[PDB]
Amino acid sequence: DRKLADAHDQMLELAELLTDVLIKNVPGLSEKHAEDASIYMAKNRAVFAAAFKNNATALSELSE
Amino acid sequence: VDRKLADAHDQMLELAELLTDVLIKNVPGLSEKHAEDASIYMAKNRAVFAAAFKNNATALSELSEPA
Repeated sequence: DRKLADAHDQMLELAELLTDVLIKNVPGLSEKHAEDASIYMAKNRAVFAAAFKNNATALSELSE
Repeated sequence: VDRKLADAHDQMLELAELLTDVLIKNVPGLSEKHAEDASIYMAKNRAVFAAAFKNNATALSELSEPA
């Protein structure tokens, strides 16, 4: 419920900071694409966290 | 000492490469060049991104302004 709504708040907040750093640092990248990419990663944060921390092959766990 | 900096830079690349691949497969309309660029950037700041994703989004504040 409310407990689940703040789940998303977390995810959304990260996505938003992310969209910024990317806009700032990838020349030519549109805002929309930056948003889409950030939401995708933020939505998948624990897998990315594990990838960034120790090893890339934790990206395996991404489902598609 | 420097072999470790060699191993780390390699791991940077291997990460940037897998990131590029997951991004072009998952963000429709994202170009290869842009996925590449953003992947290298994150990979070069992997410790700040790991902290961002692990808990506080706010650690991305520690990324300096673009050169």
